[PDB]
Amino acid sequence: MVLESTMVCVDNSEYMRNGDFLPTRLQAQQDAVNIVCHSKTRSNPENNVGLITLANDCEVLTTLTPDTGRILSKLHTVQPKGKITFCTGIRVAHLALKHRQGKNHKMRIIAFVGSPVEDNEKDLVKLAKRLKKEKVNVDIINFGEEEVNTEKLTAFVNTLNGKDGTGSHLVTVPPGPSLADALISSPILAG
Amino acid sequence: AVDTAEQVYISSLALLKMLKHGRAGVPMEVMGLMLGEFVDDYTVRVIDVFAMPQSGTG
Amino acid sequence: EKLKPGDLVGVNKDSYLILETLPTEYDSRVKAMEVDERPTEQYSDIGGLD
Amino acid sequence: RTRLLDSEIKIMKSEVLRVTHELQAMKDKIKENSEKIKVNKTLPYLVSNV
Repeated sequence: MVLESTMVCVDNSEYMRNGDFLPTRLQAQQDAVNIVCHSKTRSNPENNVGLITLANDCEVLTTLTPDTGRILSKLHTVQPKGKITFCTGIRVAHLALKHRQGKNHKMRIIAFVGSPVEDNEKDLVKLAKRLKKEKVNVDIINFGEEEVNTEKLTAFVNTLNGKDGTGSHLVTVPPGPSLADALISSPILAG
Repeated sequence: AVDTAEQVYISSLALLKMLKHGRAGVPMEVMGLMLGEFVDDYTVRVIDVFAMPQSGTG
Repeated sequence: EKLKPGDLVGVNKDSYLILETLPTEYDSRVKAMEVDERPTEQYSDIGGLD
Repeated sequence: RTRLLDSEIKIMKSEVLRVTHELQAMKDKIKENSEKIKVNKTLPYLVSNV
């Protein structure tokens, strides 16, 4: 096993409600939460997973806790509606992981972005060299629609790592009909 | 061998919780555990009196 | 519904709270009057009292 | 057969609701049984008249 803390960053914006990505996009990101919580059950249960959004608020309803059955109950009535702010999402998740219990856990975090965010590349490079001085690899999986080939988050992937800490893997969004498990099959292959 | 003159410092939130707890369960005796800081031999302090659950039988 | 006027209720000493419901309000002397022994006098032991 | 599979996953959601029933039943029940342990095991009971 391995000691880390992955903060699932769901999108509750008003773009995640249609059915281009499979029979609900809510169900698409919900199956994503299913596979990451089962994956951290298959990982070390000493690790912890908590919920957070980037849109409409920074909503903490569960603590970053090693249980996730209550998170599976928190899957329901997510009601995705609001306006995206992922640039506060990185920092709010990072302070949530500076509110942890142990330092031997690593910090490999995922993120789900599904809307056009007003994110300057200077904003996310402040965040990115901040994470260079905060030791966090982030594996973002693009959902929804902002661009068919995301660039700002590609720039964050570029500006997070160098030569040793290349733990930034960006599944850009396939904005046409692509499956529910074919999106998350590549990070469960390689995060 | 030899033992220095001991002292029990309080924090008076201790005494206030004692009176409030014995006021809350007032027709009955209660039991509790005292929290503080082991400073040295000649003094000791209670910094915190926290609630302890009821019994009913004994 | 269980409580009619004049009931034996099992109450704690400390809390003074009703906890049980007792079934009997009797004397043990009345209990000693009860007949369990069942002697044996069949009517053939009685003669001429028809 | 899409609605049949939707109801099949909804059967698992209703099993999660049964697990929520199991949690809010067993946990709350055993906590209130523990309070009834604290209150009801006080076996000397003063009896009285209502």
